Amino acid sequence: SILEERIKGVSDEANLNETGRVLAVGDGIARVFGLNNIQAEELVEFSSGVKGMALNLEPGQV
Amino acid sequence: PPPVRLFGVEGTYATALYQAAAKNSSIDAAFQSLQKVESTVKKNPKLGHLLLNPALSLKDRNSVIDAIVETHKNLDGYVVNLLKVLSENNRLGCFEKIASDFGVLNDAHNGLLKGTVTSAEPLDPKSFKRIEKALSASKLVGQGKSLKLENVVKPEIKGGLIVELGDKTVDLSISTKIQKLNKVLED
Amino acid sequence: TPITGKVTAVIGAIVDVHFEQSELPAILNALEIKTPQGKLVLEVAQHLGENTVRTIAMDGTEGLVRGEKVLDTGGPISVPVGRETLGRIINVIGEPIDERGPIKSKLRKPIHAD
Repeated sequence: SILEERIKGVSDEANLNETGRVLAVGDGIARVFGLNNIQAEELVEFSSGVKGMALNLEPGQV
Repeated sequence: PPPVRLFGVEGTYATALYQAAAKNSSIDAAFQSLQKVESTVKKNPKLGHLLLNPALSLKDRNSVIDAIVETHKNLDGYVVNLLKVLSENNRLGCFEKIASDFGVLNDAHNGLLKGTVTSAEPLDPKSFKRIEKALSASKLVGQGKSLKLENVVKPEIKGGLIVELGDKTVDLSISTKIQKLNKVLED
Repeated sequence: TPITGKVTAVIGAIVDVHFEQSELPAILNALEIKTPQGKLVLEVAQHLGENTVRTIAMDGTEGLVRGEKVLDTGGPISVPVGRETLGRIINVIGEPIDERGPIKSKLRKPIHAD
């Protein structure tokens, strides 16, 4: 109720299918969480205008 | 220390909790409340799916706990201190893992065994009782170690049944008998 | 900067900081950890995530108490240069260790460049 309302409020609210948010990064290599529907060997455009191809798809983290 | 070891595997949480809450003698309360807050948390779809998901941060997780402690209060504050610990440890997917384990420890302290009558069909009430009786009659279910016997229906097993409890099983199923019969008539 | 942190670990001269905000440095940004050894200048090299970087320490490490405040000084540090770099022997910081005293800045340039 009040629990559910506050739960709705504190939820991230990002679909993360076809997009995903970075969570590690260093060495010109990164690991992002999201991108659930993503093609393999695809080119992914980082919002800092970097492009990176994707070689590891791991559950949840590309 | 715990009367039984589950050899950790996030049972280390359960163990620690168990002895702490055992001396606080508030394990039944904890377990029930833990179940109860879990049922309505799980039935909050965001953070009943995403709670499992590790999308959440450290900081975002802490804010999840604050929502969780709005969902119920009290009923062992050691499991409330556990919620904080689990958010901090950033594991909240193997939260129900710990819940299951804690239940086993709790009911182990109570001295209760859980058995199963995996079967391919839901059996007679006569069968249920007779097996429950049989298990108590055997030393396999010793005294003070109670029995919850749950017959389950599994399609994978084709006919017959396997009774399991005490890590000793007697499998008088047709599927297994058929396996050996088939094999020798193909060899 | 409101990008402040504490030093979670000091494993060798590869310190780890835990910033207390979700405003983070970037890779090849620079941090000044205020210590009784003066400032120590470190360079963020990895983000190990959850606002915990792993930083190469470009000034020597020892006697560091865990949980020591950090401040983010950003980018690759910019030394002070001129033709007054000529006739100066400089330490890593860029300070004349032939001790003619501070270099007259003209252009100060980031240590990492493309």
